[PDB]
Amino acid sequence: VSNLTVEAFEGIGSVNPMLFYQYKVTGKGKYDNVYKIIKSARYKMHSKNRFKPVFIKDDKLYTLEKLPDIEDLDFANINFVKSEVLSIEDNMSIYGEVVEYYINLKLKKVKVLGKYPKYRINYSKEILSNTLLTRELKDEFKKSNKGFNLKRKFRISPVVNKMGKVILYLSCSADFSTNKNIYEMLKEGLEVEGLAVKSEWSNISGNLVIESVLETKISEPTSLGQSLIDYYKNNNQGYRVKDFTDEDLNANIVNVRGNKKIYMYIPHALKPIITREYLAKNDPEFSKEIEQLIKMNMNYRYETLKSFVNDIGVIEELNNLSFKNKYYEDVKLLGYSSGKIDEPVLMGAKGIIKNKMQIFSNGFYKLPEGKVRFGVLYPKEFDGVSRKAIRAIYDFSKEGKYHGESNKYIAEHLINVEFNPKECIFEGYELGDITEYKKAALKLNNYNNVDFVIAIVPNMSDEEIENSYNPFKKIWAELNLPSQMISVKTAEIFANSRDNTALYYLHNIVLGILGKIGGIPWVVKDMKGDVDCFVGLDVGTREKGIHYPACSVVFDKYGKLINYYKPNIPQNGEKINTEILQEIFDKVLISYEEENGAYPKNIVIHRAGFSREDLDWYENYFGKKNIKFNIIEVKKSTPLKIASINEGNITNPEKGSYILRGNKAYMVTTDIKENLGSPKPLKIEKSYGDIDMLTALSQIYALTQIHVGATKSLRLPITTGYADKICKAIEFIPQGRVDNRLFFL
Amino acid sequence: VSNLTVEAFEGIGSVNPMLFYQYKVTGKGKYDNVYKIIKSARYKMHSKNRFKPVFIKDDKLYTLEKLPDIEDLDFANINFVKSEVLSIEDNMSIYGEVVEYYINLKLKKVKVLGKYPKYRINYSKEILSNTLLTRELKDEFKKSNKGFNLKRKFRISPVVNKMGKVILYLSCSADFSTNKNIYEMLKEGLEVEGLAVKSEWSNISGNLVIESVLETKISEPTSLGQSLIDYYKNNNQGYRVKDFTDEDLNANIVNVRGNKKIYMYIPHALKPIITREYLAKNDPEFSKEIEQLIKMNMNYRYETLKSFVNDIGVIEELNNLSFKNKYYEDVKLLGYSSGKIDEPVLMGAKGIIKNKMQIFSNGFYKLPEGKVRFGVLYPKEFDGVSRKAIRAIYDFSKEGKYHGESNKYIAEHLINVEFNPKECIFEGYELGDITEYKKAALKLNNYNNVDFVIAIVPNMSDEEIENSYNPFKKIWAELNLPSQMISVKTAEIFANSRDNTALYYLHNIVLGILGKIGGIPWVVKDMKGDVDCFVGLDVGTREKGIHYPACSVVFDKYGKLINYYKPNIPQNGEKINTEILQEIFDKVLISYEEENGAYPKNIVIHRAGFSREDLDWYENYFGKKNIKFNIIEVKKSTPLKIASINEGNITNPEKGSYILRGNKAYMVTTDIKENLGSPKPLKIEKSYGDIDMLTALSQIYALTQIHVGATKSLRLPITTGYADKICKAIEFIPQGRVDNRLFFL
DNA sequence: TGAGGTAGTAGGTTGTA
DNA sequence: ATACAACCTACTACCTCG
DNA sequence: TGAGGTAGTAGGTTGTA
DNA sequence: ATACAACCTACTACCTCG
Ligand SMILES: [Mn+2]
Ligand SMILES: [Mn+2]
Ligand SMILES: [Mn+2]
Ligand SMILES: [Mn+2]
Repeated sequence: VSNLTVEAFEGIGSVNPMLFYQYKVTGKGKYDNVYKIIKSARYKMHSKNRFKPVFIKDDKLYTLEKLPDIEDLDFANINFVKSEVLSIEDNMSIYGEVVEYYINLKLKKVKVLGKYPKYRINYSKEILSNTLLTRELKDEFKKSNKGFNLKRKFRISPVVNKMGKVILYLSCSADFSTNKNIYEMLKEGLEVEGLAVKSEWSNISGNLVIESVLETKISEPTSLGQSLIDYYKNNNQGYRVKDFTDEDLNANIVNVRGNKKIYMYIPHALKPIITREYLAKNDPEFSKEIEQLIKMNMNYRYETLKSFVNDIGVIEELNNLSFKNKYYEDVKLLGYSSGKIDEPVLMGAKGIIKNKMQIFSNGFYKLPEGKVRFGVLYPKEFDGVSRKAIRAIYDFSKEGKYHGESNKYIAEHLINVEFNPKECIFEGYELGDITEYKKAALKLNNYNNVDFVIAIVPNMSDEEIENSYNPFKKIWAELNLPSQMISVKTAEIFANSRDNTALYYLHNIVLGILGKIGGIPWVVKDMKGDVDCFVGLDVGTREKGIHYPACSVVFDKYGKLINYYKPNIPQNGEKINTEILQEIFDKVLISYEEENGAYPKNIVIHRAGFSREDLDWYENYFGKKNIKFNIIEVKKSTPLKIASINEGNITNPEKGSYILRGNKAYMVTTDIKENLGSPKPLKIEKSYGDIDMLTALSQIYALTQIHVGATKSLRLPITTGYADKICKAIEFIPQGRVDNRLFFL
Repeated sequence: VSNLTVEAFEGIGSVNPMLFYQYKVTGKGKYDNVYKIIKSARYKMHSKNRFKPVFIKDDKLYTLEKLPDIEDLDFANINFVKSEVLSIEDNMSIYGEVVEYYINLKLKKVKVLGKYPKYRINYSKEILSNTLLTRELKDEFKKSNKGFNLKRKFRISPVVNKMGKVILYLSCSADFSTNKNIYEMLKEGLEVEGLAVKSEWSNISGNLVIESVLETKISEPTSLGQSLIDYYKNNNQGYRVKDFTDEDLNANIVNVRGNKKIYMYIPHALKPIITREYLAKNDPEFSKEIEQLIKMNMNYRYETLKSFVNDIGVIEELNNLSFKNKYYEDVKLLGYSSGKIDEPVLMGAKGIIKNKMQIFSNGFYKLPEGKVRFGVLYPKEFDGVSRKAIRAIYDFSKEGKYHGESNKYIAEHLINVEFNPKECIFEGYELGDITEYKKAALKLNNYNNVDFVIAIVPNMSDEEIENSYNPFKKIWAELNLPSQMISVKTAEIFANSRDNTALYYLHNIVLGILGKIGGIPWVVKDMKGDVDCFVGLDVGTREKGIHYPACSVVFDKYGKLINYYKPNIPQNGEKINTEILQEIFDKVLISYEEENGAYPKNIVIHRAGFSREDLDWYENYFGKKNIKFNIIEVKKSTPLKIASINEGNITNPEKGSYILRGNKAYMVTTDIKENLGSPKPLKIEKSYGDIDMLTALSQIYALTQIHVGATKSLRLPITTGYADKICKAIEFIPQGRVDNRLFFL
């Protein structure tokens, strides 16, 4: 079969134990906690010792050769203690830091083209490479002609076993930067009005946007009583303004909004942020050029990390440590266990389907009851476009028709739609002011001949005249009428296109219309393992000090939604309080009792991220009710990527392919072919449970393959995925009594 | 008439300009901002100069005699600059700080009983007095026999005019403290299990509760590797443990929960917090003894501040400055303007009412439509008590009956209640687990013969077997059935009492039942001034990092509710974002358009607290729609209190009595007689508007006198008051479509 | 949580820079 | 890191309401 | 916002103490 | 005051779907 591996390189040769020099930090300042200063003390005494290696075990610093203990620092009185030879088996992290330091020190000495420093080292886990390995396996710089710079960003994280052998886990990424700040942009005469900027001179994390470009020079005395050059010389920062020429002093003051007040910052400091939007807006030839370099399949990631490890070479400071240039043949040698999960078979109307595409030729599993009356808002410029769009939607849904042609892929009467254009309402709304949009939606609900809305909003792009999605969905949220919004572009593709691209869009629209009115298109034949209900959980942070309420979806064992609950109070942080947990799981058990007459004997809780809560509360609440339960953390953001092997040819893994060790497991949920990127697998780990992980992974991969919003599978299981979508549609909840209508989809 | 005054004393004699010594602070540390350190530098160099006066103008410190500039401080390099004589007219705040410093320095020198320091000075605006002036005008200490200490807390805030005369604004308050920490409590053998505590040795603001009392001595080496006495000697705090005897070292370690981890703190540090609960639980004779001393009418506040000013006496450091012992005869001499607002006449069913009590003999203004069917949950122990309670409620509401006796204060058919005990449901619920309460409420709504619930919850006091109010109101919130909850105590008073106290309780219950089903009991005849709709606004902070959503009520000009809106997203801080403002005022204008066919030509916005928002957004939004608007900040917490004068006899003012200067005005909204406390007036100020303040105060006092939840007036206007109650009932909003049913009441 | 007011305790948010 | 000033909030007593 | 995946950028929360 | 580590979120490109 196709064995699996991760982005890891076995180190030939082992790390011998080294002579360490142990240091001591005490809280000399007005504080006394060494733990609030210990990493900063490491950084300061590391940089002040010509970047010689400085380590951290819990309070004891370590160096590899002799450094004088420093009393010059105001906050930390670092002192020598002893010299010793620490064993590996108690100090895994320290020897890992040793290996990644010596990798950083070998990669500073590596030059490309004989002239240029290849890797930008800051002696950390991150190694920026100034040049990239291309698809054609040639080290070439990628700079735009507008100075935009692409850099291949590496994160090393080596692991040393108890014996001393080294396993180097790599992860490669891209980076956007530029060598041109606002000073060279105004020297080029470019307009920076309204750009977001990142001031390179301060570590202040925040989003700064330019207000204007003042006519005042940076050397002239400003509104603060002094010039900005004098302002930086007063702040012990005259070194930044020391090398300024007269032409540098002719610079225009660029005032910048800084989330509390208009700052006045000089343009030699402010590098413009390189968003993907910014690359697309300013150099779209370069921006579309690098989609083969940013999005990487497993073969090109293996080639990039192969070039990286060949750049490392032998490390003579660790007993001639040299890494292999190949991945592992199998992760059983790494301690993982691998496999492919069987595909979850689905049910439609008249039986099993061999993919998600056959269901419009088969019919949906659970119809809703009763007629649904379309009633559509449309912008007044886009009349015939909207009419042809709803014509295509009604042809697909009710009449089984496509372009006026009956089609063998589609059965008649998919949804019992009562839409007659002679009797329906096509309310037209002026694009413009927001209260006109809200009055337009209330004007559509001023009639009783509508049960569903297919309102045409303008595009979510095109920042001009105001979008209608948010006011429409807020009003239809208050009125409890479900609605499937369509952008103008999709309406124009329904009107104008003659290909099956409109068939794809119409598939996803009709699945949305079905899911919003309570229908269920397809269900699982048999879920694997002993389970009665799946419960999702997620708490998302929208902005600073914001937390989305702990939205929890509840599924049955066949995967259809039972109940979702949003607590009306916002909670403190992404740990859930026990009051909110009690309310959520009371809704869980009462909803499953309402649909099936008993408490569920087995719960699998998928928590999106960290299950930070009291496990004792869960033990209490499901021990007083005799419920076995499982908490399986589904985690999205993971730098680990999974590969495949067929006679050594590294390629992207199939959907449903996984790796497993103990109580954590990574699983590829989506089939992405080459020239589109790598599969970004989930991190799935069990914080508490008594089920084996093969069952929990089969359950999660089954809850990925039953996303009822699209003909293609969701990466997330729809437990955490639908919790995430309720967190996105957090202001769009239907006001009236909570149903199984998947409004958020 | 009865003139008005505030708690202010005119200073006989004026402050001459003084010779100031000006200092300079620079950011010597790793920061450079003087503004983040300037007050701490003032405090440090004030305490290090034997508490000689140290002032703050924006960055320039001032002293009154010569102090050597200090370089010993690590963070601030304070330096002498110059000696000068500053004028008062540019330095109001500095001479105010001078006057309050010399008041602190005179009051340190004042002894009571010839022996004891009367006032506990920390050289600030707060002056704790160790003794109290009693009701009988005798300076007597108030200590419990359990060591609980009552202290009369004074806040001085003198104001100097441009000429130099001093006006001393006083405010007196009470204080709870004790001289007995956990060490003397365990020496007395008292149980401290579960108490909240305030550790006196750290400035860390947080709520600490005791877990247990360990058998480990504080001198024995603890779980941290060292003893706690060694832990405090390592933290430069051996002075706190220096004077410990052997008996002090026999102390038991009292571990304490500290919101992240169990701290281990020694009992000589932890003073127990003196809540009013704690005084009531431990010394209820003392706790009920001091309700004449804490709650102060205006006469006793005038006597207490008279004793305070007589304790100040002459100040020879300010040209023999001496204060008067009397208030002002009128606040026109202070620059305010006073008066009493006319009482807003009300409408019932058959005409005007002369108070709120006549409406049950008159009938309500707006009935609801259709029968309301009571259906009641009751705890199973309290069957006949609940039956007699609902009997009294149904007798009052439908039959006009009281104790089986028709009464001239009550007209028949107050609410069209269809409650027949032979046909209704009395569902009984077991006191206990919370999901049983939720299943009990869903079991009551399993029938369709109920439109309103009068469920009997257990008491909100009595921490034992779990309360039912929160699960009941959450379930009836989801199901959109309004419900008037009644505690067991009020049910027992309905069952057992024969007096008119049950008539009072039944008044407020029937007003609640009317308000929850959409009825409006009484409305204003004519609101004063040009106004079409009142809009409330409030954003409350529940806990750390929590913000209640920006709940906004909308009233008409007659005061009945139109619409309330809760944005489903929680916002960042108690400033409202412009997105949320646009959504709120779109609901405002569309709701008033739905009820009256046009946009309102005049809006008076009552914002609870600070109108921190973009005034430019309001100018934009109501200039593009041709709406004059007013933002009148209604502010609750105010230390200022208002008095009255009748031949010098100071007494509490009537409700609707106000003082006014410019764009801020204080107004007494409630008539509180003597022996019950002082009226706590609103602070009402106009951040933007074009109405005179007499009109806005008449509007606010009219919106206090039409609270439809009680027979006695609300202190707040019900704009900010009902916004506050929706913030309290933030998880109790009815799920279904938002109506004018005042659910929160 | 009959309703509301006074009164404490604790704890935040925001401005003022 | 810091700190008062106005403002808030919650929780518990007490007290009263023809 | 047809739907979803990859990919960047920025920015938080929480633990680990 | 501090800082990385795993985790998140939002917003914009690109790309593809019988
Ligand atoms: Mn999330
Ligand atoms: Mn959708
Ligand atoms: Mn509030
Ligand atoms: Mn109530």
